[PDB]
Order: sequence, then C-alpha cells, then structure tokens
Amino acid sequence: EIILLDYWASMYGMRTRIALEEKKVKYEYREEDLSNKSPLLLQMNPIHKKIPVLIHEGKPICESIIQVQYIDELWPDTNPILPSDPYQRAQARFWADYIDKKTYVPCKALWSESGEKQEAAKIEFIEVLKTLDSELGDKYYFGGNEFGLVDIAFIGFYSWFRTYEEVANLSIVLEFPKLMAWAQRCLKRESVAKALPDSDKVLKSVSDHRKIILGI
Amino acid sequence: EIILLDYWASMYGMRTRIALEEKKVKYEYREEDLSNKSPLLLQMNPIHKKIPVLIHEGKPICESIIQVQYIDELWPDTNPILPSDPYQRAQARFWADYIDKKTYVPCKALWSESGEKQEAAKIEFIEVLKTLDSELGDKYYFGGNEFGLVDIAFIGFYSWFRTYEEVANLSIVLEFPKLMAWAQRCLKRESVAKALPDSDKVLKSVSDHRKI
Ligand SMILES: [Mg+2]
Ligand SMILES: [Mg+2]
Repeated sequence: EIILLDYWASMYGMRTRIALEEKKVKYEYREEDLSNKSPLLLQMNPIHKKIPVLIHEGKPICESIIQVQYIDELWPDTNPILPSDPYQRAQARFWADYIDKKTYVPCKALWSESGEKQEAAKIEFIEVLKTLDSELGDKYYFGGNEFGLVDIAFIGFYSWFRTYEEVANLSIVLEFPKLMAWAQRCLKRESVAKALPDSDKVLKSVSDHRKIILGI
Repeated sequence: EIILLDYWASMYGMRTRIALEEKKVKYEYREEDLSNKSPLLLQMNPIHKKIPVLIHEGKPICESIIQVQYIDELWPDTNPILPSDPYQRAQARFWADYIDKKTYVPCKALWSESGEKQEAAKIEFIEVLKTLDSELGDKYYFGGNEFGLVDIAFIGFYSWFRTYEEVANLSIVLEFPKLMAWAQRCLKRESVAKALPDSDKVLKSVSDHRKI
C-alpha cells in the first residue's frame, strides 16, 4: 500500500509522482485542499503539516527529496535515479539541496505577491536559472547522459515557466534555450508527462488567485 | 588526500570532523578566516562560499550533511553512521533536515542580533529543543541504541549552549536534562570529544565579537 498526499501544482510533489512512476509502482494519489488539510495529513506530517506526504504501509515519509531517495533505495534496480558513485551522488544531492534552498521559500513570492517581495523573488529565481543553466552545460541531463535526481528535482518547475513569465514579467523561454531543450527531453518520459500539469492550467489558477486575493 | 576547510566553532563543520574521526581517516584540517576567505575556499565552493568544504583528491564536497553521507558511503563498514533500513534512513535524513532548516538562521541571530530579531530567534530555538527532546524520547541516542546521523547533526550545538544561555538569556541546561544526558553520552566518543571546542572558549569568542 502506497498513498501520496499531494497538491496538483506543487513542483515538489511532482518529484515524488515522477519517482513512483519511474519505479512502475502502483499507488493512490490523494489531492489535498491546502485551505482544508485532511486529518490524515496532520497525523502523518505533524512537524511541518505540508504536502507531499508519502505513506508506505501506514508509515509516513516527509520531504520530497527524502521521498525520492527512499523510493530509489526500495527499488534500486528499476530505473536507478541516484548515481552509483559516492562522489557523483554527493554532487546530485548538492544540486537538489541548492534548488530547495533557493526556491521553496524565496520563490513562492513570484506568484503570490506583488511589489518589493515579488521583485526580490524575480532576482533570486533568475539567479537560480543562470546557475542551473551553467551547471547543465552541454550535457543532455543534469545527471549527465541519463535522467537523474537533479532532473527530477527541477523538471516540475517547467510547468510554471509560462506563469512566471506572465505574472512576474520574467523572460525564461527565450533566454534559456538550453534549459528549454532539457525540459523537452525530460517531457518525453511517461513519468514526467504524467506528473506535470499543463502550463496553461497552472497559469489560469495562479491568475485567478492573483485577481481574487491580490486584486491584480 | 583529504582536506577540510573549516572554522573551529562551526557546529556544521564539527559534523564533518566527527564523521572523519568515526572512520579513522587521516586528513588535513585548515582553519578559515571568515573575514578573509582563502582562494581555495572560493574555488571549491563557488556557489555558497561557506565552510565546511571537504576536498577529496582535489574534488570538493559541499554541505555538511552531504559530507557526512559521503564519508559514510566511502567507509560504510567502520562505525556506520546511517541506518541500513531505508525507512529508518529516511527518518534520520528528515531530522537532520529539520535541524538544518530550523537552526541555520535563528541561531546566527541568537548571538549576532539583539532586540526583536534575537527574541524571535530565542522562540525558534526553544521550539527546536522541545521538538528534538520529544523525538529523542527515552532512547539513548537519536539513532536509537547507537550513535548515528541525527546525533552527529546536533551534538555540535552542545558546545554553544553556554553561549546561548549567556548572550540570549536562555535556560537550556536546567530545562532539558534529557538532552544534557544525551550530550554527555555522545562526549564519550573520541570523535565527538575531539571535535567540540570548550564551551567557555566559544562564549569568549562570541562575547568579543558582539562588543566589537
Ligand atoms: Mg543515472
Ligand atoms: Mg546506526
């Protein structure tokens, strides 16, 4: 029994959706209402009370990158996610940690705010894009020749690029062609295609939120 | 060849010192001047430009919990740090992540700030202590019956407890006897005793810093 408590537009939740599909395991997806958290969510993640929460045989695993590693360790011989070499594994973890640190808090403001908070977030996210663009270099994947941990860690953001361009006046698609080509590569995988929502859907939802909540 | 670029009072650097000693590997420790970062530190950690940096055969590994895992994966059969069970390993990673997230900012503020910022830091750190005390429960170690990753992740903070008490007017020693007993347990390991600086030394350094 595997249950995933998640929110459709969460790029962090998408990571775990992708990991599960890479391993071809059957699981139950449960959509959470962020304004009305389920008792199960509160019971399983009492410390943070956030999605995604992975429940395996009644036991919770919290934090998306920890979930992905857990899934890779349980089914290591089916579409291995992490590298086998300890140094390369450390580098994968580093870049996944980088993405989390630079985006989870300082980038929610990209769509949920206007004014100075949004402006600060724009500067931060453009720096993230430049840094990852440089890290990718001319490789097919962040994992080198094969799809890996860091690819999973960032690909969900692709479904938000059009939103960031429209609500935060960012230029992403035309400015980072290497990243766009990388995303198109990843999108061909069934796990990724299944996990990522349509970009127009994300945009409509965020626009509606901004109109209703921010009056913008 | 193993080089560790570190700062003596960094509780994050202490983690990697402890892991290295747990594996009994020989390494070169290099003390960094935080106000004058070496060219080697900037070359090896261009993204964050912070200590600790572990250099192994000329290749950098950054971030202390990633360093500890790296060390454990290179020498897994000598004093294993992480659990062998994947679920237990996920929980260890969770609590190490919790510690990093909740402390990295509000513990700098404990000693480097005053006023509302320091008061806010005090509330956050007391919450951390209560949460970890609850998680430890009646176990000998965060790792259960044996010293493990989460123990390594938090034990360096012990060397700062006196500082937090004195500069932030916190009560820790009298309020968390289970955590105090846990720290005494950890201190019996040579790796931990070697890594943790004297509590009074940390306080003097911080006091001088606050004045100047
Ligand atoms: Mg690979
Ligand atoms: Mg153990």
